Amino acid sequence: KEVEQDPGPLSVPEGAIVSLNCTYSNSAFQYFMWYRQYSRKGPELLMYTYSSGNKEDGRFTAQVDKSSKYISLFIRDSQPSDSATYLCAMRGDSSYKLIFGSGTRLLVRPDIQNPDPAVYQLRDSKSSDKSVCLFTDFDSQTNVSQSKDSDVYITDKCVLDMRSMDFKSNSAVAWSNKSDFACANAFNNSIIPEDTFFPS
Amino acid sequence: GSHSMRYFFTSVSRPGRGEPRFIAVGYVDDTQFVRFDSDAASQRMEPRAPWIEQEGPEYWDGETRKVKAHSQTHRVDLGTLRGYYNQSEAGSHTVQRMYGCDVGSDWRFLRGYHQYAYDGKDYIALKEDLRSWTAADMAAQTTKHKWEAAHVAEQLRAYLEGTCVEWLRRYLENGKETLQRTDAPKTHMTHHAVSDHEATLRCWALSFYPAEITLTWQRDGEDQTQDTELVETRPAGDGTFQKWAAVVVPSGQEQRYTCHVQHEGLPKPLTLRWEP
Amino acid sequence: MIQRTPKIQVYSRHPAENGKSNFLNCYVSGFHPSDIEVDLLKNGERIEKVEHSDLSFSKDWSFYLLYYTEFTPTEKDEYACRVNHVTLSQPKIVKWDRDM
Amino acid sequence: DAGVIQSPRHEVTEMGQQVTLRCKPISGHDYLFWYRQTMMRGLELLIYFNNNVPIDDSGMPEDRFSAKMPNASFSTLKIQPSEPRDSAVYFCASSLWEKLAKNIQYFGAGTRLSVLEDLKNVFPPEVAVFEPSEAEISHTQKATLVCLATGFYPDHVELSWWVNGKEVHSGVCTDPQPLKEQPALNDSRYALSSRLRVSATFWQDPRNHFRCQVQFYGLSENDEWTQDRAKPVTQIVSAEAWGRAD
Amino acid sequence: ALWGPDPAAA
Repeated sequence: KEVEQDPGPLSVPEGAIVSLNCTYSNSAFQYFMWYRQYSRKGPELLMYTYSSGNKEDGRFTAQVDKSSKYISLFIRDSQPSDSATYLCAMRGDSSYKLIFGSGTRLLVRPDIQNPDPAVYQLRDSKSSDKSVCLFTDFDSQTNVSQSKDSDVYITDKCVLDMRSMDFKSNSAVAWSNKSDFACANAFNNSIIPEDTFFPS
Repeated sequence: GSHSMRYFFTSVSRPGRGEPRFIAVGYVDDTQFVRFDSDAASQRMEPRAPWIEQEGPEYWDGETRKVKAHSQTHRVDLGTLRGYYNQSEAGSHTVQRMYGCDVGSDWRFLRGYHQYAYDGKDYIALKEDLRSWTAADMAAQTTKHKWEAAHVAEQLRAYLEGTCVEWLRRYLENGKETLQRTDAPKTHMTHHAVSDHEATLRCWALSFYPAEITLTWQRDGEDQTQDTELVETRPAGDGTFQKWAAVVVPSGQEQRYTCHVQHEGLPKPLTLRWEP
Repeated sequence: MIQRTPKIQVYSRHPAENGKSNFLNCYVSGFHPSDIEVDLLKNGERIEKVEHSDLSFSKDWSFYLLYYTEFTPTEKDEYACRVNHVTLSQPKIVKWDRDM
Repeated sequence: DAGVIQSPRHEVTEMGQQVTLRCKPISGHDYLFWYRQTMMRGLELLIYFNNNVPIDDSGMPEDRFSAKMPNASFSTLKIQPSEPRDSAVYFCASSLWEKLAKNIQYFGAGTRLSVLEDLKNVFPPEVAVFEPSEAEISHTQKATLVCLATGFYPDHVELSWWVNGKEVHSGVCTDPQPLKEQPALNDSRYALSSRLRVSATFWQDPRNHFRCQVQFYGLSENDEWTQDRAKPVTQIVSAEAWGRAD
Repeated sequence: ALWGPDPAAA
């Protein structure tokens, strides 16, 4: 009664086709479905199949090779909105008890046509000369990394979208209470392009 | 050459004492392999043929679980049906369900079925095509509509053409020694004097399998259907069956009568006359 | 509500020979409802340990059961079956005729 | 439009107590399912009912767990006594025979259960807002505000941007999950970040009010508190900044 | 094998 699925995370650029898949070792399974789960929210059924076959449902395609005990889900024209955790699930004809995979995290990177990578120092609203550093406008090809100093906090990239004006942008923030922390040091553990660092 | 797998379920309300009786049995052809009895301490689907004992714990927990689900549906049904027929809660009533599939000599799917009866009478049945239902009366029409809205035919149809056949194939492998065997009948005849002017000829057929057999009496080369007795094929209790047939003839005319038998077991159909 | 009377047959599993263990059978069939009372008799007395089959039914929905018990026939013992049903006004006794 | 209703959605509590999770299935449904999802193990079915009777409970832990449905429209999941190893997300689902044949289940919003060894580690967040850089302004004619909720524990938060007294979504990104300010430690406190980006012309307007709001889930009245600090109850902590063309 | 998980209610 075991189901195997790689956790990822797996990244693919907006518009590409991505394959997710699970494997199992109990011939008693004959119902196979895929759920989609967004962080801090519940699971939503996407595709369901019975025995072997290939099912199309718009952008999604579920497949099941009973010989190989191997199931797959294809997502065409990946959109950043498709980013989430995908779980497979299956059962036999004995119980409605579903068995799930550990899940594979998916992250479809967005298209940034006019990348303007820069690092800015943001002043605190009320509190005296408090600040934070904002890496931003870099393309999806760039991976942000944690800091080597444990007293330095850094967030992953986060896609911002201003639909009313057709414009999305990636951004990451870094901060510390240490007096050795400046925006010039921040992000040095990451591989950033050759972008802008204004002093004042 | 052709085989089958069938399940027979029986549920009887016992108005004056807790749960209703529920009995389930499984059969591959004329040989039984499983059973469940609501009034058995086990409360487990039990093996009834050596060739099925083989199956591991996953198989037994699955059937047990499934058959318990059967025992529940029926329990609910007795209430539902008591209402559709607007009957009192004082009397006992019986629901019976029977389903399974037949495969050919090639072992592929030939046909599937599912019959449901109430108080010993047809209630609703899955038609030949396995896509439609037949309602015996207006009460079942209610179940007929309900089931079509629940797309219940698809699930059975999937089961019959699929799973029951595939398990039927499996059982046919594990117990070949017994399931593909055929035993021709050990036939003989007896003569009992009556009236001192008339007499009874009984034709016997013993130790045979499957249970499908035929017996016919002929009089001077013509089928004697009246004045002839024939009892329902009976089980020996060891996997083989027994069946006989008698005719009442006037004395001195015993050579006019000839008993005939047909059975997969016998290479040639027999003919029996009284000799000594 | 329709009810069918049972059809009783008393017989032996194997050809009867005196002093060779066998099983005595009483096969009731074609009846409805399933509720039934069947007993095997030895010289009139009833036998305590008597096994019976799991209720089943034939194509016309009527039930059939088989009751049986180990026994070794002899020249000095007679056997019968006693069956009762709601369709019967009284219990019916059917002696085991070896020749039939 | 009245789906499965679980209750409560957030539960932060101290071990050694009876936690009660409730679920109301969709009126008409006669199958009810209880699932749990621990980040380190994925979805597990605990138990499921049919017409109110437990049909499959192999998923139930051998002891200290108890489910039940006294009626068609109410199921209970009781855990007594509470332990940390039980903290997770608990989902409920209801469904019908025609729907299950196609493996369709209606899921509830779930209940986040956090069980703590001690309540002295329970803290609310320090929300602060950072105004845009003039450098970003004249280099891209856009202004990004940043919000920062820090030092809270546990991680039951819900951050939201409020503009001119109304919530906004367009142009907002918040960290998917709060991060641990000290990942090595078990009781580590958490931090969360969010960004709101307006146009240069919009930030440069003294009338425009910007507020960052963080909903926190902590203690209730029934929980004691033998310390000088403030009672870290469920609350909203906010940061605000008035835009200025300046 | 039996039909399952369960049959439809009448």
